[PDB]
Amino acid sequence: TTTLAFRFQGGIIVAVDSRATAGNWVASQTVKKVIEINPFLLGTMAGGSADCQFWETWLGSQCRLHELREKERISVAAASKILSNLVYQYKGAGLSMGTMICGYTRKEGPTIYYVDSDGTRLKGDIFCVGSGQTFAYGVLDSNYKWDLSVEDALYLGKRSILAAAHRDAYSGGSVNLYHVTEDGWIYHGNHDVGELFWKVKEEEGSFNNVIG
Amino acid sequence: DRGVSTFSPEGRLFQVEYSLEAIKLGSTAIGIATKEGVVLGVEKRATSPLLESDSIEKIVEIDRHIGCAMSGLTADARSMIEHARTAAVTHNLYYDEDINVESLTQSVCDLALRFGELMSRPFGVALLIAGHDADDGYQLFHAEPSGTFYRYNAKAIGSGSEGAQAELLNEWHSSLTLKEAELLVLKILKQVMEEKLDENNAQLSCITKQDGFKIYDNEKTAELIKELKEKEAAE
Amino acid sequence: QFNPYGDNGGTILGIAGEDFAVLAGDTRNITDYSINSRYEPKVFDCGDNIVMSANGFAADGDALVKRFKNSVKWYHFDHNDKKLSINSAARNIQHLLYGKRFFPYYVHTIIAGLDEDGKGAVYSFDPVGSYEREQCRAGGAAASLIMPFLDNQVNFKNQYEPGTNGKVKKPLKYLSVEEVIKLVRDSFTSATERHIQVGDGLEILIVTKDGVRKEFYELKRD
Amino acid sequence: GSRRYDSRTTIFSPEGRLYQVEYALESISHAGTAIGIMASDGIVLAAERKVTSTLLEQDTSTEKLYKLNDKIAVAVAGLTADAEILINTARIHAQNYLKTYNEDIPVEILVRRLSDIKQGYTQHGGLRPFGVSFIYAGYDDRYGYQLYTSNPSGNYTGWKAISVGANTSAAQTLLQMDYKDDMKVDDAIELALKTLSKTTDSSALTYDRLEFATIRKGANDGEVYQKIFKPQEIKDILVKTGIT
Amino acid sequence: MTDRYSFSLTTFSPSGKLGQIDYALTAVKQGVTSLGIKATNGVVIATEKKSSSPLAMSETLSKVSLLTPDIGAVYSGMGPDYRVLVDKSRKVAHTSYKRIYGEYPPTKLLVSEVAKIMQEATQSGGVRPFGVSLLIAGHDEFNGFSLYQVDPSGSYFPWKATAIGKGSVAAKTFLEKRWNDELELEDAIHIALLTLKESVEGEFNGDTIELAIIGDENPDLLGYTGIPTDKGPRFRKLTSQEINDRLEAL
Amino acid sequence: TQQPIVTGTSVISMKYDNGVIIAADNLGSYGSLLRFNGVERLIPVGDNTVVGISGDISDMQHIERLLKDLVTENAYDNPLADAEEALEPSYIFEYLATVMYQRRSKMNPLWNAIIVAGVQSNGDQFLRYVNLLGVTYSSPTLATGFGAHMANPLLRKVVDRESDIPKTTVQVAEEAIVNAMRVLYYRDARSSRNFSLAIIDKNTGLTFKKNLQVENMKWDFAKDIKGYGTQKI
Amino acid sequence: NNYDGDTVTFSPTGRLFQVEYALEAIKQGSVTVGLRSNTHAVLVALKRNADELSSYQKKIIKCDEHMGLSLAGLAPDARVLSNYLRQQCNYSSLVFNRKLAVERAGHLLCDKAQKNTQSYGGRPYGVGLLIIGYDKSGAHLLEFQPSGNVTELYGTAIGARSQGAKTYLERTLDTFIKIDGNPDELIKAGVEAISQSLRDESLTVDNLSIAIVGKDTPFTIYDGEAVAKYI
Amino acid sequence: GYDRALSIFSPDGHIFQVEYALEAVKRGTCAVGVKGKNCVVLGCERRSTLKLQDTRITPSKVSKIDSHVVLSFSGLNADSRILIEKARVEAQSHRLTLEDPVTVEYLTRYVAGVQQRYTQSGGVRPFGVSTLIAGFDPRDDEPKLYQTEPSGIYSSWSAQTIGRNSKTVREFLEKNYDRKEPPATVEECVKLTVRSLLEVVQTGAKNIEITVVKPDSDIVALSSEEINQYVTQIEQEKQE
Ligand SMILES: [Mg+2]
Repeated sequence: TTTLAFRFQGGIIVAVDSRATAGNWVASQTVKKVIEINPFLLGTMAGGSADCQFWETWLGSQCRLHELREKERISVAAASKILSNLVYQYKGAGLSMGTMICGYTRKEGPTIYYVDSDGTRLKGDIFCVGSGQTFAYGVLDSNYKWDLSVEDALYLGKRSILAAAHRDAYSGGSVNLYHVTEDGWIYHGNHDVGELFWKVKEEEGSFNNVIG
Repeated sequence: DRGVSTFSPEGRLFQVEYSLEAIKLGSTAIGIATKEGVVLGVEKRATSPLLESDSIEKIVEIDRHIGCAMSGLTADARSMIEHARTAAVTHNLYYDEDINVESLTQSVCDLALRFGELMSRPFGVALLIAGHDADDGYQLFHAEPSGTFYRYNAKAIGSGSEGAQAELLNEWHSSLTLKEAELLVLKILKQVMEEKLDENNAQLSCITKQDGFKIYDNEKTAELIKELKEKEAAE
Repeated sequence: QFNPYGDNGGTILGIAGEDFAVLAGDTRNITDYSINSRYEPKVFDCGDNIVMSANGFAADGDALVKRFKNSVKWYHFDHNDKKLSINSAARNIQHLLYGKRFFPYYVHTIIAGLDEDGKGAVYSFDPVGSYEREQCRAGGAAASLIMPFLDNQVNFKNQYEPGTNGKVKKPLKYLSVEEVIKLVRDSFTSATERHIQVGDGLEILIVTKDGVRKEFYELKRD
Repeated sequence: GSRRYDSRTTIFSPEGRLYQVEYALESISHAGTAIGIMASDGIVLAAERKVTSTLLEQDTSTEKLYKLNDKIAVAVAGLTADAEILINTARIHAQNYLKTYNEDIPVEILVRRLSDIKQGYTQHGGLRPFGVSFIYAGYDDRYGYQLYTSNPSGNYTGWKAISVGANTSAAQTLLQMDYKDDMKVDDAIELALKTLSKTTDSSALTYDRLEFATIRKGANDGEVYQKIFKPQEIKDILVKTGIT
Repeated sequence: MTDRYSFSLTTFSPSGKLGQIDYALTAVKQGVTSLGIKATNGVVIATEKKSSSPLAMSETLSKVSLLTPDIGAVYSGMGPDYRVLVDKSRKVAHTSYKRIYGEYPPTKLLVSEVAKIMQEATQSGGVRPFGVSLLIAGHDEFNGFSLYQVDPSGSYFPWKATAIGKGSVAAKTFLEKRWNDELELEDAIHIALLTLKESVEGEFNGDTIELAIIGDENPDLLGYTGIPTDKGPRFRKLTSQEINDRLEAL
Repeated sequence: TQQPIVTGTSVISMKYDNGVIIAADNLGSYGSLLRFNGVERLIPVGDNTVVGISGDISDMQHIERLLKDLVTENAYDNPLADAEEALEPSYIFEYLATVMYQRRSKMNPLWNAIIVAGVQSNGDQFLRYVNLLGVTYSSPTLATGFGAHMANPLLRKVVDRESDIPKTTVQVAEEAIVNAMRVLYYRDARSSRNFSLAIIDKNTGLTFKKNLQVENMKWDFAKDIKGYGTQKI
Repeated sequence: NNYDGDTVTFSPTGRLFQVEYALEAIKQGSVTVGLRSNTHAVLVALKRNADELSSYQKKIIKCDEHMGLSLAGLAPDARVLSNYLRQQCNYSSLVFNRKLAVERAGHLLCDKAQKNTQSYGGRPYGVGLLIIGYDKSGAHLLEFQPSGNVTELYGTAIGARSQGAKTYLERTLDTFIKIDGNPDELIKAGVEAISQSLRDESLTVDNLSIAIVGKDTPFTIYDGEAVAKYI
Repeated sequence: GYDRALSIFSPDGHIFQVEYALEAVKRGTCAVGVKGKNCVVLGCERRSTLKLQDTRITPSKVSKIDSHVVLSFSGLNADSRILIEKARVEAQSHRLTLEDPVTVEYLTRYVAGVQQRYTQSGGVRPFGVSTLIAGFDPRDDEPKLYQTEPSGIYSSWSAQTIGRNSKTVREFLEKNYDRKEPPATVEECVKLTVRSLLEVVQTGAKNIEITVVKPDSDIVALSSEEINQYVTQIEQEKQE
């Protein structure tokens, strides 16, 4: 798995791979590692797939109940903390979770919280989680700027997943892109890594090591 | 004294029959179901001019497709609303879908008779639950503290209910538009209210398939009141 | 020490068509190197035009199918005989499975039917309830033998149009129910040849707007 | 069933009063008078034992004045047995606080805790309230010397001088007349004993009918000493002030 | 089933009276006279063995009960209520004291524990107060000899000498005239027997009178030898013969 | 979680044209010690069902009492207890199957393998298996433990599929069962010569045969076998 | 009088007034009819509306594929009791792979209602039920009273004016019991029976509610234009 | 446990225990709340039947629930402490989980919820307390003033009074408070609050307590002399 999310001028980019493996066996190439918690909040799926799926759609239910009671959009801080407090109750039981809770509100602006099954809750600008996280971090760190355009930020997230997909054996399949704005997230398509790799190799002149 | 869950010689639960009297003292709430939507309207009835009337919340959202109006001891409705909202959201979590208006209403009504010596008495509030689902379309239910709920084409609850219901008897037909229903609620509220009806002491709302449940702005309601006055002066 | 889990072998296969869906499974039930039964139905009609199979440990498989069938019944009672849509059934099954997160049903569950637009639908679950809608999914013992074949013959992966040499992919043309059944049968014939736990019989349940139909085929009994 | 026999101890009257609290207060009005007077350099607690006997072992007897900790004491008015239940709970609270924060419990926090317990018996449980009123005399380094009172309702208030038990109307008038803010402990001792001597229902005020205590910073340097007076010491202070 | 009486059966009346406590005290008043006298070197507690029938063996009915080796108790009022209180008083002396401090409780604290049990029956749900007044006599190292009275309310008072029950008013007056702070144990026993004779109608002898003392340590009653610090119980119940011997010098 | 102590070995069974046959030896082993020689491991329920049990005997006896209790309970307020509302094999099995799976799910299993053999109200043959894991399956032939490995192959030569059942008579079926029992006696170290056999027929009802013995055994060829390779004498 | 404050109190003549008051709630309820032949069992129920804007209160509840009931009295109590039946029907199927006998279903309802009549704090159920079902001993019809008394019958009626329908069935006994293999004629007899309990009002399309179960007929409820055939 | 239904309906549809709880509020000392343009002022009556009181330590009538919200009350004093404690705990619990302090409306809704719960729970009586809850929402400069009562109903008020003779001071406020132009400054708001209490109080000495709450957790209680200056200026203008 490779999942990333980073804050920038235009909001948040969320990018993930699509591969699921059981040992060396590739179980699926069409997995959704971005949970659509609600139209404004996104969560990434790493570690236990069920644990992420189950508890983040549950989180969506809690967020819905909040805004029904309080007549106001839940903050990313509050939404993330509901999840982190929950998993912290289960600490020791064997939940496996590494997720970025991503959202864009009035009071906070674009906000990303890394939430962990050990109970860790970190606010940050750039997060990268999974077996291919180190590969994606490299591309991110060397190319990231706050004043990235929405177009360039989307490409950076896509390219960083590709970097991981290539090297990390347990990452690949396809790239899912999301752009999170204040008015909600916008889906930016599924991109097959096989086709994307050759396309990027040619247009970018990268991956000279690989014969195409 | 006597049991809380005691039957009268006529075969009625004393406490349930007494809670129905408390609801008669409550402010008027009216619901009208049409094929273009369901309209919910209430009398706010502020006890003093210093009470900021917009803080009176007698119309409430349960889900995007279900709204609710109350009459009687309105404090008792809060836990009912909470349960309703929880039921709506929980069902969506379990089944990845909207919950049926009837099923929601049934879940609320199951609380009603859970009293004895569970809570210590029945609820002292009636609810008009209005909503839409794909199976049965636009629906309006009347949930009582007896645990019984009736579906209605139109219904009034509260102090001016029997007078309003007689008026709804004559006025309702199966081809009402949403705009016709809005004015009709305003007309009947104005009739049964002690004080003169305006945008501050009365409130409108509706539920449509497209936009979902919406409480009306005081500016929006004010225009419908002015539209009402003119059409009544028109003959 | 007592081991509450066991492996009853078996292999199941779900394929979603354009206006239909098939859920197939071999009828062999085993422990270790012994055959328990040459015909032990594994794919079940659960009502509301939904078919289900929970492959792996048969006791947990039978328990889950039973509880889901029960959930369909109570869905009718509680919600005015409303039809349980395939997406709603899928979410319900997630909660059944995740309910036993810390003592899981040791099964790989697949359901099949039609979605609310009448198109073919297959959902695939892990043992603890993570699920996804899929076009094509083999589960069980010979899943690794079947899925690559399906990637190639259903989705036309690695196949390109002659003359172009890798430039134009083979177009993803829609398969008929007769065409799918051929691929299912050949999948199981091949799996039977190369996997010891696969054989005896193949039972396919086909779901359309007209209802659920069954087809049975013999497999090699060695 | 059982409902038939339920007195319903926790209900309002039509006037909005708590029947049992009001009746418990009526009970307390027949109890021996207890007086607390707060001075700048200490607090006095004076209390009258109820119609005693010559055969009562006074030197080992304690019905009015109790020690909660080294800094806080109480004077009791009402059912002695009820008071001891509450006193033990208070002593435990003071120790819990000391164990938790490693500091002696502030007087008001202890008073609030006991007063909250009394309150509970008036709102839930269906039990009768505690027929007890306390005068709390205590010291802490925040507010210094403090006098409080609590009654069966669970309501507590702060005082410069206060009485509970019998003849509180007469006693409170006499205190209000002769009390001044710059008063000292030795003067307050005299006022307390003079007030009891006038409000007592007995023919004369003697040492065997009294319990007496002082909380003084009259302890060697910056610290506080509690003094529960002995029968002979009460006899001496009665002669000193010129009552016997 | 379930005890559905979770509410108080003793409540304040408008006048401020706790009716059930007053009525319990009325039951104590009807009870047979018992008394207690404290001397300089001991305490004596005494009562009449009012035999319900001459066929009954009144020796099997113990009105005077050992609570600890140095503490004894006697009562006036309802016998059964007393018996269960003695059982609870004995157990609480162990559970809330001896099993913690490795020694028997001092008289005042045991009395305090008994009082607490009686107080709780005055406030707890679905019970009546105990219909007894107890006189508890005892000794301990730091407080010396002591005598306490415990009422149905849970209130307790220390006494030099006192009486409870039937003829208490007359008996207390008799004790006031005789008591002084220089009495020896034998003198207190002599006064106890004199006082008790006034309230007794019929037979007055060692078989109709129950009398015990808290006095010197009784190593003969310890049951073992070898430990110097263990010197035996101070509680001793007088025999029928021992009482009659002192009735000749009466 | 436990370990089995006193154990019973193979239960074997098969369907034939008019009903079912089931058999099991009368041994209660204590490890390698052949401790108890008079243990009945076929327990009839009514006149239409026979439950065969292998594995832990103490758990067998418990199950035996549950079935006895089940018959009692079914008769309560049931005028048709000996007619339309009598216990069916399918009812008895489903009950046991529920219990077995519940017990494994509490990590405290009944350490058994069970075969419920019987005939339904409509004359249908009932033969289904359940074990300590709550695993269930049905087949024309069913066998537990060693029986699964040695009896089934032989019994499957008679009834290899569903269509062979109407072609199989009770004489052929019983013969095959009795032969299988002999084979198990030759080869299962935890078996005994004495066994019980039960036939449940839709026409002739329940025939319960006790004190049967393995006979017609071949041992004479043993005299010629000498040494382990090279030895001649 | 002095002995009707709760269900735990016998009167001097040995009566339980709270139970009798609960029985009274049934008489106030709308009429419902039950009748059966040897092949089928039928429920016919007159539904009651609050007014002309309101819906007609549903009277019939399905408990299983082979069992269901009609109610008269407090509808929430019927929901509780029908839910209990659903569970007991379901327990029998899941645990014993066995359809719950109608007679045994009655025994369970009796015992559940009985516990509410002997204990303090509770109250009797304020509803009467007519349970029909088809099991291994053919068609069945039961009448449940919240006193606990359950009675197996060929036909019956409960609710307001139920005596008229009950007398009709008592006359027609020999005719309708013989209506085997003809569902429409058995329903006709039920619709003609319930008609004997009508005054002022008549059977309209949203007024009438019919249910049927039989040999090869799952428990199915008919409402709306599905019962226009029988009006 | 004690399960007795104390709060129950009467034939006329009234819950007398809730209504008798309001009678306890009527007996309680008067409390008043007035919100200006950029402040809220809470006035409270202190009955002068109790002198020789120690005002340093005696429980003050206005209590801080958080640094930005305050609560005053009329009715049973012991009962009010239980509501105050619960509110204070909930305020910290809200900060802990939501990472934001409570809104005044939320805190009101919670207290009102607690009060309601005690009107249909077994073995408990309703609170003999009505509250005035005032403050400013986090990062908000709009004044907030809410009222609760034993039944559990709550609502927002431009100005409101509760307790004994609250009918009289509400009369005063209804004619003296203009919604189109509320007290523009702290002075004007405090003045109007003191004036309203002077209709009922008796002597303007130690009988009036005033607490001013401003935005951004700016809460201060006025002293005797500061209030006495308002009392002096009001009557000197009145002599005309
Ligand atoms: Mg094979």
